[PDB]
Amino acid sequence: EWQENKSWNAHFTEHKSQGVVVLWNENKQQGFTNNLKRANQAFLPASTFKIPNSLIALDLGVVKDEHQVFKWDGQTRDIATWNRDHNLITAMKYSVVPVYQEFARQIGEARMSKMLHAFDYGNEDISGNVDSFWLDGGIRISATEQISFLRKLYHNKLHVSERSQRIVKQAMLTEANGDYIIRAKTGYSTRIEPKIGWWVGWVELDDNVWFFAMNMDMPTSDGLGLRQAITKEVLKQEKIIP
Amino acid sequence: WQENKSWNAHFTEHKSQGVVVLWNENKQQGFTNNLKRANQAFLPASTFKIPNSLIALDLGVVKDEHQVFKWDGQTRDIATWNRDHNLITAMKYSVVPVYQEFARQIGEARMSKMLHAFDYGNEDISGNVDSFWLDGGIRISATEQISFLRKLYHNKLHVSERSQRIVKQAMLTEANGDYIIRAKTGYSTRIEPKIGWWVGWVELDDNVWFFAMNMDMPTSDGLGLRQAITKEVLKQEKIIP
Ligand SMILES: *C(=O)N1C[C@H](NOS(=O)(=O)O)CC[C@H]1C(=O)NNC(C)=O
Ligand SMILES: *C(=O)N1C[C@H](NOS(=O)(=O)O)CC[C@H]1C(=O)NNC(C)=O
Ligand SMILES: [Cl-]
Ligand SMILES: [Co+2]
Ligand SMILES: [Co+2]
Ligand SMILES: [Co+2]
Ligand SMILES: [Co+2]
Ligand SMILES: [Co+2]
Ligand SMILES: [Co+2]
Repeated sequence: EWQENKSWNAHFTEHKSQGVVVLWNENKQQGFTNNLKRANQAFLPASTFKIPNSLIALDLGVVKDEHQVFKWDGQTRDIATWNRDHNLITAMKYSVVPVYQEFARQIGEARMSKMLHAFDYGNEDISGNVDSFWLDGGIRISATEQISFLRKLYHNKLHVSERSQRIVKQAMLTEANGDYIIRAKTGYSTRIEPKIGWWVGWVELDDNVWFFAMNMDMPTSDGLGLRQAITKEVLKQEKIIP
Repeated sequence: WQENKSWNAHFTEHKSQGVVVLWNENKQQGFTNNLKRANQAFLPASTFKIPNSLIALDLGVVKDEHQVFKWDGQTRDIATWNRDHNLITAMKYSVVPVYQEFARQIGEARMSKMLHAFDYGNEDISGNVDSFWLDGGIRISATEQISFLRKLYHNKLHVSERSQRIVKQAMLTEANGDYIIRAKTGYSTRIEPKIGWWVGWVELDDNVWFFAMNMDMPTSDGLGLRQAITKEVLKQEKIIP
């Protein structure tokens, strides 16, 4: 169940932006969003797919652990932080697509599909290239479906080892201080219209957890910081964070 | 351990005495402002919550980081203690009575065996089974803390990998786009000298720096200096911005 709260639209409008934030209060089992229809609109996950891809790679032993080093392939790419060696922690942090494309190739289509059905991940459709389907293939997931997935991960309820789930949650770590912890992943779907930015994850408090999933129209990269900025304004409006 | 006395400026600054120890994991090199004090062994006090958590999890005394340990209804001086807690919050607010109950359930024999496996300090649990790390015979130095923490970091202690991952989760203190700090504070008051502790590590993209500091702490007023002085050292060494 999602209650609509259109007052959050002011934070989009303020920033000349259009999109949706979806929040889920774990203790109360209640959801909230500014736009019910867009909350259920499915889009390409793009880099947010690094969450399930990580889980599958670890569960299958494609990735041994979070210290294993994936050597740069020597190809210079546009994002400078990609042109160096990575481990799982840094490949998540810097959203290093070619590292995850190598995982996908090794996982292979059969296991990939089986896993995404186990996860109930969006439309469970991996059609397209095994190495890019989540960037330009047939898979789609909505913000509310992201939340349903993330809740399973939070509770170690996905059909992969507990260990895999704990390592991915570690790798998702974004921010922590004395008030909250955020575990999350950004994304930016550019290859297929509409261009959209994602931020999905959760906020751990002492006594509750708030799951979130947002997406917004993103015609250029110059708005990418608004993913987190708008989300955090919403969280502050709702007194989830100071 | 190389000595770097220039870090004394940060203690002098704040009218303070103590020691910071750093270990550069990639280079396998350590640095401290005071070699003697780096190796002086003190009561661990609340820093004992690290091994105590590991042992409680490995033995199933704590099932997971969500299990709730209900307040025993006794009002204590630290308000945050007077409420239900889980492992995460018990660590955050350094809730001694929760960890005293763990220690009773663990028991003397298993606690001793585990502290030998960990090579923890002088491996001596003499005193009350639920207070020996506050006012019994156990002693650990800043350099011994680092040896212990390295083993934890690398999942090399003799408890399950899962126990180690959980405790490192529960140690999470600060994270941002520059670093992650996993650490535990302490304040040893019950038996002189009164000293504050901070032990842990800083994770970077490409290295880890382990730390352990202790300082004289005649009152609770100066407790913020544990982190503040450590961070001045880290900043001077270009480990954090
Ligand atoms: C993920 O959506 N990626 C990889 C990288 N992610 O950064 S994000 O997590 O801050 O959004 C850059 C955007 C996106 C991607 O690969 N974009 N380009 C292509 C050709 O798909
Ligand atoms: C730990 O050394 N404790 C518990 C609590 N710790 O907070 S800290 O981690 O900021 O240091 C307060 C101090 C200390 C302790 O229990 N002190 N007093 C007594 C009577 O044991
Ligand atoms: Cl963590
Ligand atoms: Co606003
Ligand atoms: Co299905
Ligand atoms: Co749970
Ligand atoms: Co200074
Ligand atoms: Co012995
Ligand atoms: Co001995």
